[PDB]
Amino acid sequence: ENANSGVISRQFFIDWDKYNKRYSTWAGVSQLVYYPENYIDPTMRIGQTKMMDALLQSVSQSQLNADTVEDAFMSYLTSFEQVANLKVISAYHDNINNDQGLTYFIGLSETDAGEYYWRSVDHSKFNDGKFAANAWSEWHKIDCPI
Amino acid sequence: AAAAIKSRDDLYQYLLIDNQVSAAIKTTRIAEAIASIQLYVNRALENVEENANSGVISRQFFIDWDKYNKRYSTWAGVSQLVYYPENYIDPTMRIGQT
Amino acid sequence: DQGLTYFIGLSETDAGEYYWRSVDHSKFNDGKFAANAWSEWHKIDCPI
Amino acid sequence: NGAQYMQWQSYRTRLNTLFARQLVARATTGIDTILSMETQNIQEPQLGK
Amino acid sequence: GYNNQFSGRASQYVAPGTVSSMFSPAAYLTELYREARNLHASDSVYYLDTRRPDLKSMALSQQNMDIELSTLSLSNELLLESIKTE
Amino acid sequence: DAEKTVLEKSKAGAQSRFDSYGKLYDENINAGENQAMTLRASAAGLTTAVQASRLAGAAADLVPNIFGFAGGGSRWGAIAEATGYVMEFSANVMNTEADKISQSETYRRRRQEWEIQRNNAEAELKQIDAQLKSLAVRREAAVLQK
Amino acid sequence: DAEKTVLEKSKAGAQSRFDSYGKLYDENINAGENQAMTLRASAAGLTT
Amino acid sequence: AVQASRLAGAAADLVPNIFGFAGGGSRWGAIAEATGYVMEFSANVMNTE
Amino acid sequence: AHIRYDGTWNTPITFDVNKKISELKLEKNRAPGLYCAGYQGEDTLLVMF
Amino acid sequence: EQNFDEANRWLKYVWSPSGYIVHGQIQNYQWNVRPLLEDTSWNSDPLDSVDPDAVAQHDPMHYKVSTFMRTLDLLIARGDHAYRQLERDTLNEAKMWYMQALHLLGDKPYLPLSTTWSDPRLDRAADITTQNLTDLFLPQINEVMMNYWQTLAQRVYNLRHNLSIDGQP
Repeated sequence: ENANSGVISRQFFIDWDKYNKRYSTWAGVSQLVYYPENYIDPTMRIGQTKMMDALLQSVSQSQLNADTVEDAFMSYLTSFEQVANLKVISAYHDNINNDQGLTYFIGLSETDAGEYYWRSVDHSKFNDGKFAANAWSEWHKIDCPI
Repeated sequence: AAAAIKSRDDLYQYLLIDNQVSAAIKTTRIAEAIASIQLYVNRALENVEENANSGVISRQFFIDWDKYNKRYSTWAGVSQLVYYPENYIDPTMRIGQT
Repeated sequence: DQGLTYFIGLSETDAGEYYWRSVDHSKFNDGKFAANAWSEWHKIDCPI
Repeated sequence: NGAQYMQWQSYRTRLNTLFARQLVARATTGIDTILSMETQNIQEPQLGK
Repeated sequence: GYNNQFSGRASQYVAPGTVSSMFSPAAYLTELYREARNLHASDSVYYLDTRRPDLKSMALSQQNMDIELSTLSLSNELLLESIKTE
Repeated sequence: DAEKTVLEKSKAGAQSRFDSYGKLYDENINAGENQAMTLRASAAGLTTAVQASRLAGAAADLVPNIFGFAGGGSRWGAIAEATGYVMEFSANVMNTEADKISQSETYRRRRQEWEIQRNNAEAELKQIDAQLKSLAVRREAAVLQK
Repeated sequence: DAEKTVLEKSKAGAQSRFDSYGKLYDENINAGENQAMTLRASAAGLTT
Repeated sequence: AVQASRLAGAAADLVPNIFGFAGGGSRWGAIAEATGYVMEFSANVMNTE
Repeated sequence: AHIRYDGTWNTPITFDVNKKISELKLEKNRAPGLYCAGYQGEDTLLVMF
Repeated sequence: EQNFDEANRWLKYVWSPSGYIVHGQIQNYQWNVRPLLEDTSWNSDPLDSVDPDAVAQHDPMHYKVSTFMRTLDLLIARGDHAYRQLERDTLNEAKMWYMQALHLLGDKPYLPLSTTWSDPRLDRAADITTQNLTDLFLPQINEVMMNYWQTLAQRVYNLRHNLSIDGQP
């Protein structure tokens, strides 16, 4: 007839269908929290950079040799070096007050017909005088011409 | 007692000789000695045993260990590939190919 | 006496192609450059 | 010195990294040197005063 | 080895599959029961303690996890004991 | 005795099937199949070269090339054209580099089918020997009947 | 008894066929086959 | 053959083609365009072959 | 322009030298003497006409 | 791809038990990655996140275990590859490969079955764990690490008893 609406609003019943309704899913979640190494797969990872996805599908093939993997690493290092040498031009702060909000940065690669990358950082996650690593976001290529 | 040998596996690790092995398996004396020496070197390199001489480890022989010298077949292949290049020369693929 | 020397060469074509070649002076000895010291020419992809 | 940083009050945070510009020397001797320990100890120039 | 460098996140581990482990199905029963015991008010006929009083007195033991009793015997034991009650 | 000959004929055929399939398994990829892999993958590595070439041409195109009483003449659209060309080539390189992976996996699945065939031939060969053992018992039983 | 050995030889071959085919079924798509799917589909998203 | 054809067209394109009171008109980007076309065809020929 | 780790070439970056060449009173159709060097310690290219 | 020799060096880049030799000198450090070398013990509390990689990034002591576990996977794979070749010489390489991973794992931890856990009532276990499960249930040892000791001991059992890798004599 009528479940207690306060009790239903608990996280345990929000997570019900996904994790807690089935014992195996609950055990998997609890071990994945307590034992990350079991479920860590180097092949695929959340928040993977686009050049690491270039790397995986470039190296994913039947025959792997020293020269092939060396060349794949060299292409990956080229991408990494290109995305690391870029310099910021200008920025905008998403919030009226500097304490909270996000800041969006614009950066130009060292090329003649320049490529522009936009990067966003979160000030809420910043604390204790140090920005959190997960607060920063990876640079994103801007497709339109600038 | 300076070696804290407690079990038959500890004795195998120390004496480098498998004592729990069944009598069915038969191996030549020289090959068995090679296996014992390889096990001792592997234990030393990973510093499972207390302290290997760092000068001796820095030798090329233990730099080439995992690649060539840990396995007898790899060592023989390297030594013949050095002494008998013609065997391993393949016209199809070559290093420094234009 | 030591180091490397980098050379630039132009092919006989109208819109020329430029190749860069490197040699090693350390391997040079006895008045003759070692054969393995020389490197093969490499095509330069950018326009010159 | 080439460091870009963002400042707000007492706080400064770095934006770009000169690692990839110093890495070329490490790359001249190949992969075994790229991944080495001293490579991960290339210095970042200080930011601000 | 492994223990000499990766041990010590816990003071006392336990074996896979034992009753005392935080991933055991007993731990899942307890965690689930804590949240379930409140979905209805006490006075409601649908209250879990009213609906299944013997469950609230259930012992948590390796015995209750290992012994694969027949379910129909447990349904008979429950109906029989409530009939012997009423 | 003639039945024995029949069984040894069946054994020689099973052996020819087993060793031929093993010869297909150990050398799963020959010098031609992997040559195609190297050639196909080499096409995937031209994306950074073409991107640099097109960006360089775009930047070199924006400078004016008519002068005198008439000025200008540069192509304001050159940057958008270069971004269009490099995006156009990106789909082609992703197709080539995916077809490389698909060919790789085709050869891997073929090799697994050679495990199915080689193991089937080995099992049939092994059961034939025991069939010969049974017929040897039967043959010397007929001798005892004699 | 020899006929029994023949039948258990036929059983081991059938088991190797059954488990090998099951190993092909449970992992129907490996890490390479779906990589091609993701790469091929990524080309479809460039039209806008 | 295509590489020679495109290089020849690039070289023949850099000469000025407007004259009078107005000068110039040649395509300074022609060499980079030809290098782009020949690189574009290279992937196609490696696929065919 | 410079080479990359994969052996491709980065886009050439233009530098305006018209003042510097006009300061060199060159003969007609004579190529200016161009001197390039890397520098020890300080990372600068010396470019001299 | 069963390119074990190249996999050993590539995995040896991040971590190598033998050590690192630079300019011919042996190096003091064991792990080549600075945030793995510096993070020497887990945080006072973990990250609560249903992503294993963010929680391992928050506590890179976990990445050390992931590397150790891929080293054991490589060693076992090389042992099994030697084992599936049945000649006498190769089976001793299979043994030395497994022994190499065996001393890396080290002493399997003893876990007493007799414990302080009191067979509590569900009512009481629930009331106890209702605050704010570790109040009453203990953490178990990683079943995957336990499984490495089980598969290595069983494989060496076959190498010692002249079986094959599947137990077939």
